[PDB]
Amino acid sequence: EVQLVESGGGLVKPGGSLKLSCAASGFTFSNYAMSWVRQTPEKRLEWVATISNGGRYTYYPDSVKGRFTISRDNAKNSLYLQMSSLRSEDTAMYYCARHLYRYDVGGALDYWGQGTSVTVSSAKTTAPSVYPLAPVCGDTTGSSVTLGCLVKGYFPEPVTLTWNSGSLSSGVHTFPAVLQSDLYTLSSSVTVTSSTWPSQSITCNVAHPASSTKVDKKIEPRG
Amino acid sequence: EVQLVESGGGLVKPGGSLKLSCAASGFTFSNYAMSWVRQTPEKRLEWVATISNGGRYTYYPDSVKGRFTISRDNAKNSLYLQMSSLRSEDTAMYYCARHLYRYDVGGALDYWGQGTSVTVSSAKTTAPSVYPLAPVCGDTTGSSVTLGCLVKGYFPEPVTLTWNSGSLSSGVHTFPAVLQSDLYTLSSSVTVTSSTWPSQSITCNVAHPASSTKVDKKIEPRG
Amino acid sequence: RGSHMYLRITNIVESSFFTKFIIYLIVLNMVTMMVEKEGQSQHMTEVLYWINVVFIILFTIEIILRIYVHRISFFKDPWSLFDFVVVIISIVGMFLADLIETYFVSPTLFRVIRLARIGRILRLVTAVPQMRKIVSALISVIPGMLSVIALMTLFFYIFAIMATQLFGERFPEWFGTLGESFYTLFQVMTLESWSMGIVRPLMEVYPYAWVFFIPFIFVVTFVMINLVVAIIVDAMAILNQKEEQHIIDEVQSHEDNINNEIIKLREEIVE
Amino acid sequence: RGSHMYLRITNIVESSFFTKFIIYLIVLNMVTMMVEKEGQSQHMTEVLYWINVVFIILFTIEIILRIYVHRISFFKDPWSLFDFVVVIISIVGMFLADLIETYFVSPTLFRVIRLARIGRILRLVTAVPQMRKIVSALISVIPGMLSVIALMTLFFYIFAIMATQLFGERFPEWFGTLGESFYTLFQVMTLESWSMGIVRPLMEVYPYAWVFFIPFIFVVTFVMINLVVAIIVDAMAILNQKEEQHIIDEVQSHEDNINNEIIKLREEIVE
Amino acid sequence: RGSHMYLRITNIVESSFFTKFIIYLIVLNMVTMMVEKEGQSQHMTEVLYWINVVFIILFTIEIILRIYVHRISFFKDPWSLFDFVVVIISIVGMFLADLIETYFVSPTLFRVIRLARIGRILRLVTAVPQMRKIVSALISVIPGMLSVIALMTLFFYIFAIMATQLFGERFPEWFGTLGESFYTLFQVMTLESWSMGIVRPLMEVYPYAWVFFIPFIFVVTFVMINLVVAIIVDAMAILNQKEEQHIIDEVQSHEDNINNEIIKLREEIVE
Amino acid sequence: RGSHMYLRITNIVESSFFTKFIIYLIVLNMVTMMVEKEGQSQHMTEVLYWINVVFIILFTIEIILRIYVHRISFFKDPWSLFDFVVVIISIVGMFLADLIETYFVSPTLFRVIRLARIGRILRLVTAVPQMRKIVSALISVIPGMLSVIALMTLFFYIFAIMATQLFGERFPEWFGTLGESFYTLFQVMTLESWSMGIVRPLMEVYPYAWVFFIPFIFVVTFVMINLVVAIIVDAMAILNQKEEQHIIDEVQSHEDNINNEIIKLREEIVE
Amino acid sequence: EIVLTQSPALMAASPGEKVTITCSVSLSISSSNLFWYQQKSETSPKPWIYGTSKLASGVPVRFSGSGSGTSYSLTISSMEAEDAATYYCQQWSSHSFTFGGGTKLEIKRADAAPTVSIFPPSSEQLTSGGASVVCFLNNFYPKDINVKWKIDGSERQNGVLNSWTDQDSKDSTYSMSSTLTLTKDEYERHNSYTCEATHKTSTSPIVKSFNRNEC
Amino acid sequence: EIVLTQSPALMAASPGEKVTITCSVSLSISSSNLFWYQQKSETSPKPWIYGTSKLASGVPVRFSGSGSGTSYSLTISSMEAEDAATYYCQQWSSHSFTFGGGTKLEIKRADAAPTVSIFPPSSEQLTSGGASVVCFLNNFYPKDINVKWKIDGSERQNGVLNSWTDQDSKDSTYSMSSTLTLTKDEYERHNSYTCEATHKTSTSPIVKSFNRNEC
Repeated sequence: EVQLVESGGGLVKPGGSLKLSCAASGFTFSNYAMSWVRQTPEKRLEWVATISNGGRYTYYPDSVKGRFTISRDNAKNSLYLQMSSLRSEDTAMYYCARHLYRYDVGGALDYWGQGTSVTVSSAKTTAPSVYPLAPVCGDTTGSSVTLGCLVKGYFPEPVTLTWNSGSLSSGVHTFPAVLQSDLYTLSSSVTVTSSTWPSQSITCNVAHPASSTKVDKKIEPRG
Repeated sequence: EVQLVESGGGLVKPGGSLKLSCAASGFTFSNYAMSWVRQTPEKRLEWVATISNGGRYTYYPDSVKGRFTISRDNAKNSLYLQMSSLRSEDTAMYYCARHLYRYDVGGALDYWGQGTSVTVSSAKTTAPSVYPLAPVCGDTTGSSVTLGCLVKGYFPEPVTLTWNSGSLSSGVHTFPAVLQSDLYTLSSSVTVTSSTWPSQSITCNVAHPASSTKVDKKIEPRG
Repeated sequence: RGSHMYLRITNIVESSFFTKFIIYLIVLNMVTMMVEKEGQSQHMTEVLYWINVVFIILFTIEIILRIYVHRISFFKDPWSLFDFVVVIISIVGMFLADLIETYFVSPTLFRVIRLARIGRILRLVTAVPQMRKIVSALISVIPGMLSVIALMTLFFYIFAIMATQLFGERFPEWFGTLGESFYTLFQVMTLESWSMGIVRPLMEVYPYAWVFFIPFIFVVTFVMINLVVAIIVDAMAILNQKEEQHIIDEVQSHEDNINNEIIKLREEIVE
Repeated sequence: RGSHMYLRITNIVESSFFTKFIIYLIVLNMVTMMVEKEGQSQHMTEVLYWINVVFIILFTIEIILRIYVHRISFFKDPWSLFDFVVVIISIVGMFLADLIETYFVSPTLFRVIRLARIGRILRLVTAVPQMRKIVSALISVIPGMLSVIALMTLFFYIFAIMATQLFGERFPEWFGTLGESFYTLFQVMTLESWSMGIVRPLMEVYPYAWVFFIPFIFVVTFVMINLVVAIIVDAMAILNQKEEQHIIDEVQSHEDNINNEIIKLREEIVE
Repeated sequence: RGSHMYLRITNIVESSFFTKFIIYLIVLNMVTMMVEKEGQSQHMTEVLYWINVVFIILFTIEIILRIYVHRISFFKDPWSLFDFVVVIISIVGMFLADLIETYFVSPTLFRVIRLARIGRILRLVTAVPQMRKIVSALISVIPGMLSVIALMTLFFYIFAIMATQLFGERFPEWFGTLGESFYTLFQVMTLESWSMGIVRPLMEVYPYAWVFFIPFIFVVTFVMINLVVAIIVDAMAILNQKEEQHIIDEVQSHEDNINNEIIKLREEIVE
Repeated sequence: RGSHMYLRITNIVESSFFTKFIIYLIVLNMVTMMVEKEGQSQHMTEVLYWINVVFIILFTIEIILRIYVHRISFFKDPWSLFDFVVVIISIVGMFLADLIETYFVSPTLFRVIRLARIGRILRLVTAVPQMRKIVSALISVIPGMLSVIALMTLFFYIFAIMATQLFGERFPEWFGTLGESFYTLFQVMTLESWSMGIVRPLMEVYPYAWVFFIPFIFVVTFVMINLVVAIIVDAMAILNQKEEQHIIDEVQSHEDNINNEIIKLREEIVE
Repeated sequence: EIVLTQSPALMAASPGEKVTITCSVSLSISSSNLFWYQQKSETSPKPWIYGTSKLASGVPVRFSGSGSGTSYSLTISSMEAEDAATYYCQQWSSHSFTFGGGTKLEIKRADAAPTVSIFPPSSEQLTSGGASVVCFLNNFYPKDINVKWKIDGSERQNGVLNSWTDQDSKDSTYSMSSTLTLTKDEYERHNSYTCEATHKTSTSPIVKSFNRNEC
Repeated sequence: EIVLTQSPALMAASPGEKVTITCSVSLSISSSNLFWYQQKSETSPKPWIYGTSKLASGVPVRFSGSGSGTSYSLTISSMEAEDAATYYCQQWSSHSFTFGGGTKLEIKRADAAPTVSIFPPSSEQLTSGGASVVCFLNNFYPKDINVKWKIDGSERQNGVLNSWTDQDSKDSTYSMSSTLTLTKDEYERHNSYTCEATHKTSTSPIVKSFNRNEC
């Protein structure tokens, strides 16, 4: 298979610098021109760099000329994007992409890597709060009950949430995060039959590798 | 990376037939001759087939001439070994191996796949019994205690055993299986401080995919 | 009636008009074979059938006329002999190929009966006088090459034997049999990928493989050079031989004018 | 005044100085077309523009002068006819290019108006007498090659038909259409990757594919050899024709030098 | 009896029949060496053995006969000298090969004793008169090439020194040693993958590497061209020398044919 | 003493012995430069130093002797001029290279001062009379090629302009600049990977790219053929000029013998 | 530098419908240089049409592309649920790639009322010095929904927070959560809380609510 | 068809020791055609020496190879714990690969007595109609150990079953389990059971045992 994997990313401060790397497999890397494409949070795609197959020619849009530098190592089968003087504008998923035709520095991008998120922001890496959403003391009808987990106060976007180590991979919704005052709030809902509730089987598995943080809080019965 | 993965294998009856397949990645497959090498249970290595890079020439030892047939598909980047009239002699791990030099049908085998076990036997696929080894009622000193899990009566060799989903990846020994009357017996030991015993934390995670069987028996306190 | 027709009809066949007329018929028939195509209307196929029938009978009267004049000599000119065969094959390939393939069914015939098409292309060599000239010139070069072609073939055979035994055991796709080795040495002679594709991989296993193929390249290049040099000086000899005689003839013309007059100087003494 | 100007101005246009003078103008105009470049100052662009204007009028008066002298004969010398066309295009390509594209807009024209540059390069052939000599020599070779080039083209057509029907079903990138086959056979004729790139992949499916391409390589190489030999022996004939006549002339000199004496001696004997 | 046998037996050995007879024996012996094959019956091996014995004695009496007639001159004709050596090796390679390898056990011999086969193939050159002619012609070309081959070898040595010191540090597989560099430059001279395989990879590290190899290609191509031209004009000189003399001879014929008459006419005038 | 030394010492320098003696000195010095090697004993390095010093002074007296006899004419023979330069460079490269590099330090000098080695190799051309002959022959061929080399260079320039604008936009590694395009077209002219490596990838993007490169191949092949044909017929003209004159001289010899005798036939009438 | 514009930006389409989306180009371009990509939720874009009309390997032949000059289009003859994605046109010229804004296909299911739930904070958040009342609206359709927060009679929208899911590809319903964050005391001195969840299926809001004296 | 033989078959070696193992060839072979592989527990063989002496990429330069003709050797100048593996020589000739029998390097540690444990069956096995008394011997060294089963005085070795581990690469101790399987009644009418575990460290056996009246 053709495969591309980006690496680097994470959080930077404005004016800072970061280097992305792309590793290529399953094709003659030195036969192909390579490109980097942004996808901004409003999902607009934006090309940011292109390099010829021998590395001798490089192309950029005026939005990033002199700030970014694309480069490649045909022996390591890898592609790099040195980013410098980074700005909040540059917050995006960055994809590594191979050109459709060999040697052709134009045309189309036939294979794209999975991407690495780059966040450029002045805020500070915080760990997530995790609050159980114990259901209202009321109807609690047991045939179904809505249960929730609230994950709050972190800042680097990619938290991950899971219910009971993935055994509850159904009835769940994981709602996209949103930015309060410089901090994200995330929440999730699970709806289950009382055949598993009230019990500690309802574990909110949540992780925030940007602060090395993991907890497994329980949505205990309210009283 | 260069990578080779074998597939097929499993249990056959004497006189039966089986096809192994090898998938290749990370090199120009059509530039290299390929070989299959047995490793018998007493760990003796034995070459069984070679094919030229274009597939037009094939070589075998007299032990398997006319029984085995090596073949390749340079488009699928895959290698095959059709085995027929299989015998108990042919019980072995089968490795797929690339030749060191290009086009050279001789020389050395520079990359080897992980292998697939082939068992040729007349016995019948049985599921494993699993018996707790509750420790003797006696000294039971708690500072440490030896705990065991006994897995019995299966026949296809590759069972897998695990203690508490791998959390106890220490103090463990998993003893190689042995063949009673046509059936394997396996056992395992874990030694732990009483800070986790007596409790159901001591789970024997055991699986036998050849009979689709899994259980998680507990080494409960004896009484 | 009688030979008066034969005298008149030779004045047709041997005419510059008739030669040129047949040439255009071949060109037009060659053109119609360019628009024949599977993705087309039945109506186009039916029209092309009749047009192709018109040509096949029209060339038939050409062969009949040419035989009628040249008779026993027709079946001896290789050019006229070829044209005859092509007309016969083109008859079979349109009015009997189905009747053959429907009984003597073979997968080759659906690919071999195409030969009736290729034959009608080659008529453009046979009909055009300037093309007969160049082809007969090229063929006449071959007899002079036979001795050096035999030598090259014998050198190839020797090197193919050696290359099979030296390298065929571990590189059978290139040298495993005498036929494999013959093909690979021909590739090496054309210098096609000879080093990066053949000899450098070999030297990973046989470090002195260069001691085989570099002398091989010198030999077959040297023999090819001398083959071409032979053709050049052969064609030059055909020229020089003409210049030589013209100079000798003028020496013998000069011999005539001078000697046959200087003879008279002894009898003209009577004056 | 009067024809005394025409007689005198011919002695300018036909002068060795004027010939050399125009050559240097072409060299300098060619040099200026080397420093034209997108990354440059506006001031450099304005300067180079005027210099390019200076040349275009300066070559225009050359054409006017040459027409004024050669008149009816100017529009028949192919060399002068080319220079005339180049000046016309070089006027259009600088003072009417936008006026054209603003109405007859086409994406080809953005790339075709370059032709005014290429034409002004080719004037370095037309102006230099030694270059006219070599180019007319080269062109004179072409008529002799037409029969062997027509033969080669016809062989390519026959083999392209066969190679399409044989291999095109399964190697369409190389033989799927008559044009694909034509291109691949030309590649094979140049011996470029013919075996490792084409014929060995074919023999993974068609083991006897070598029976097609190796005879093909022999045929086209043989025709190419004979094409070159024909050029050599033609040029030699042009030589030998001179040596032949010079030898005959001196034989016919010796004819008269002696035969005039055999005349006199018969009447001198009467003394 | 006596020299009447020697005179008569020469009339056998020097006969056109005996020459042709030996040729067919070589052809048949060559054919038998084509069906020798590991996968065969013991009975076929025993038969072919005796047939191979029949030939080896039958060629032995040929050598004895040819020595008996030519004697001191036999061991000086290089063609006869080769045939003699081949019979010697072909005796050793069948009746003493095991007796050798059982004491002087060397792994080369298992592959070198094949030489008895190759030698018997090369006799097809030595026996056929047309083949001796072409081979002696080819060999006679070599002395004239030695000065230009020595020059080419010296240029290769200089460029191999430079290419090692320039590129060998970082491309050892191509230039790391003087022998590596020699091989790569020979590949470049044959134009085999010279750019895509060698020089473009070099220019990924050494952008001006083209300044080395493109002048190299020009030099060695120019020397190769002049080497071939030298062979052509040498062969033409061998021709012209004949035409020259024949023209002079007929001039000197005309010298006598006329000057003998100017002699007689002065005494005939006394009549 | 006096010019009696100069007369005697010319009999040294012009001697066949002295020429051959110097040749072997160059060969021995060339051999010593083959055993120079980084991985060697200090003792080997010290011994080679003294031996290399022995040669450098020994060639110095050769230059002094050759200047002493030829004087003002020495500094005009290009061969003697080259030998002088090489001795001077070889002095600097052994007794001053360190003193230069230790002050005018440059990374090029550690790679350029090697030139003192390459120069002493080329002396093997200059000293050997048979090598001077072949090199001067090759050089004298160049002036006749200049007009066709200029034409080829001009065609390359035109095609490089077109190829840059047509394909360099999207294939900059091959045509992105005039220099890129020049190199790639040279590769195409040598037919090296021209189709599989260049033109087939292009036609994935520019389907009509074949309309550019196939006409290009025809042109540069045709010009290369005519370049070589020119060299052949040029060298043939140098021959045929000699054959012509020998025939004319014999015609004038025959003119002399006959006419100077046929004169007497009018005065010998007195007998 | 050429700009590509796509229309519509969102397209509510139903299985079996013929779908056509347009890419308009600010200049004439070669039809060989216009490309289409399909991007699905949380994956990278995949090539879909090469040139104006050549489908990429594996594209269902229900897809097609057509256009020339300044106007281009992609068409599905009959939509399938797997076609729900964002489609980007792309061109290359000079030396720059440019992309269209994208068109998001929205599968059309039938009306579905939200399962509305509400939750008072866990005391862990109260001990954190504040409160955030949470409201859930699971498996509704269409996406357009208003959530509305009243707190002992009065609305207190000042701290409302909202996050929608995409179409969950289980049944192409949407989900939503709403949260009103409050201070420690703005919770503890008030009793009744409601999110007046009103939806296109339910002009009567579900007004799922709780009181704070019990738990 | 050439046979390769290796000596020793097992080699108890200690870190820092110079280790040398031999491959002997039944015929003279080219030294360029003899190869060495290293195979570690439950992995595939990896190339180690190319030809007689060229180390493979990444082989620690403490390894070396030497030999010619019919005799070849591999040497470690100073053993490391990661070198504990099975080493196979290999040649190629005619058209067949052949391999040596292998040499297993055994890392040498110091004497270590077995932690001996014993277990009566769980009643689940009794309800299965039989019994299997189990004995464990964890983290002993050397590998050589005798286990010995007495059952109310008498030995009853008839059903003994044994499985050793390899060297566990935690500390290069061995482990072992022993099991005596018995019928339903051969368990329930006997009371005292022992594995008389005797070891090179412990000529007094550990005789870990249980009685069957209590549990």
